[PDB]
Amino acid sequence: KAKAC
Amino acid sequence: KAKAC
Amino acid sequence: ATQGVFTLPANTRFGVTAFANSSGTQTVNVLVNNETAATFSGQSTNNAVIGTQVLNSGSSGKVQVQVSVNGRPSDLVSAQVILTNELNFALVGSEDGTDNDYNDAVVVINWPLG
Amino acid sequence: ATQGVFTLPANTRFGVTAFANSSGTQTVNVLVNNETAATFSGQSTNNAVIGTQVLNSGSSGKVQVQVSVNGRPSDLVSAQVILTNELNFALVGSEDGTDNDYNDAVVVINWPLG
Amino acid sequence: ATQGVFTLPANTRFGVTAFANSSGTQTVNVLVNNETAATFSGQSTNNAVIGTQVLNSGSSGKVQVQVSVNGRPSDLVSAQVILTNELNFALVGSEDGTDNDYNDAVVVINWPLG
Amino acid sequence: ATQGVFTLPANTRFGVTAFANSSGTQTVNVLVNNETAATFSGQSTNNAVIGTQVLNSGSSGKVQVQVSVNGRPSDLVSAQVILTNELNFALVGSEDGTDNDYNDAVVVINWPLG
Ligand SMILES: *C(=O)C[C@@H]1O[C@@H](C)[C@@H](O)[C@@H](O)[C@@H]1O
Ligand SMILES: *C(=O)C[C@@H]1O[C@@H](C)[C@@H](O)[C@@H](O)[C@@H]1O
Ligand SMILES: *C(=O)C[C@@H]1O[C@@H](C)[C@@H](O)[C@@H](O)[C@@H]1O
Ligand SMILES: *C(=O)C[C@@H]1O[C@@H](C)[C@@H](O)[C@@H](O)[C@@H]1O
Ligand SMILES: [Ca+2]
Ligand SMILES: [Ca+2]
Ligand SMILES: [Ca+2]
Ligand SMILES: [Ca+2]
Ligand SMILES: [Ca+2]
Ligand SMILES: [Ca+2]
Ligand SMILES: [Ca+2]
Ligand SMILES: [Ca+2]
Repeated sequence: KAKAC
Repeated sequence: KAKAC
Repeated sequence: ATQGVFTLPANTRFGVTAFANSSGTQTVNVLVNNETAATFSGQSTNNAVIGTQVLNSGSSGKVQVQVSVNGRPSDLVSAQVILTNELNFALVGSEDGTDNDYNDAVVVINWPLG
Repeated sequence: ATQGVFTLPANTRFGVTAFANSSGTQTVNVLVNNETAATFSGQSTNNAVIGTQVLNSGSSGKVQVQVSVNGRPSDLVSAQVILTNELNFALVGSEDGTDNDYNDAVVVINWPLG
Repeated sequence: ATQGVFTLPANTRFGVTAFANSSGTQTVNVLVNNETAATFSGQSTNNAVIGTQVLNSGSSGKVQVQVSVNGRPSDLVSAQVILTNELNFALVGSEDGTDNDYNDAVVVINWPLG
Repeated sequence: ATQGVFTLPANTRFGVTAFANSSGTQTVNVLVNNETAATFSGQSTNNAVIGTQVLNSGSSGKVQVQVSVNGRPSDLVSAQVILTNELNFALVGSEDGTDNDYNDAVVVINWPLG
């Protein structure tokens, strides 16, 4: 989910 | 040929 | 061990298709004879096809799949499978984070075609 | 032996994608718990994606792939492959004629998704 | 589809090993270039190795596994798997009866050796 | 990615068999539910069976294969393959040196038995 940023 | 010898 | 590298029969057409299952944008590069032959880019958490293309294995037959997310190489797992000694699948999974589902970019190479 | 039948974990999202490599129009039926859940139809000799979809394996987890050409069932070859004990591929090839390249319809099922 | 037939690289040394899981005596024939290169015979319900041998794939590279019980050919399933584009497994399962566990004779071909 | 770890059905008997292709003495450890169930030690450069055994997958069905040579863990490659939705092969290769043939210890797990 942190890949989104 | 080095793994043992 | 090296992953994502496959020796195909030389000068053979093959399909390459990439699926995305991650919050991160997947950059899938396909090299033939160490030379970029196709590049896919896409994001999806529902297995969207981010690219599908017909390529030729070229005189060497060497095909390599590379996956990166935000400029960072993903960890790859791969294998080749042959059914009835004729139908070939070269399979790649990739992990861009830490949950280790290895589906973030899924690449399927299949041959022969036609 | 039976081919094209796979047991998935119950209630699991899985992708299913079909490719065509034949002069004959390919009809791919995907059954979940013995009921038709998806149908793909298309013709191609260049590995075109005639269909791709996300389904759910339901309470039984039974997934079956059927291929027919002009109403004639095709002969199927299949196998399931698991990478790093996590990434699953259920693979299907089919032959509608006499050359036995078994690529006439190629179906790839993959899970987990997301 | 044909099963138990594999095209190896030519002039390549490979291992073949058979396991038995049946009350019937299993007869496994290993053909290289359509000529019998090895024959295993044994009975076991506990996965005992009934035969193992090193063979050469010859000029054609064609290897075929046949299984029969009391002259009755078993139903074969097979596939080839390649890991890190180097390590090859050619796998055969066989069913000699009615319960469809397809383990009655299990044959593993692996290469390279040495 | 983790290699050599497989989830089997619980309380299921499986076979494990190791072949050697290396000048180095191979030590194969088979762990069931994180505890050693079998250990093989042998040396061969021609695919000799250094061990074979029937084990029970136990309560959780976790099976892990470890390979070491002179105390050094080898690099593992692995995959699992299922034929006709019933016959299971869990495959392991290992490299103890620099030639990357990944056959130095080859381990094949198969189930069901009987
Ligand atoms: C978070 O960005 C990590 C990432 O995206 C998730 C939605 C999930 O697909 C996870 O497997 C992936 O590594
Ligand atoms: C030498 O010790 C390395 C070793 O043994 C060789 C005979 C060959 O099998 C090689 O692959 C292995 O790593
Ligand atoms: C023709 O009807 C047979 C058919 O189509 C060919 C172009 C080729 O793909 C063949 O494999 C297929 O069975
Ligand atoms: C009996 O001959 C059938 C036979 O042997 C059983 C012990 C069991 O292994 C079964 O799978 C096999 O077909
Ligand atoms: Ca992930
Ligand atoms: Ca994911
Ligand atoms: Ca055909
Ligand atoms: Ca075709
Ligand atoms: Ca049987
Ligand atoms: Ca049996
Ligand atoms: Ca080695
Ligand atoms: Ca070796």
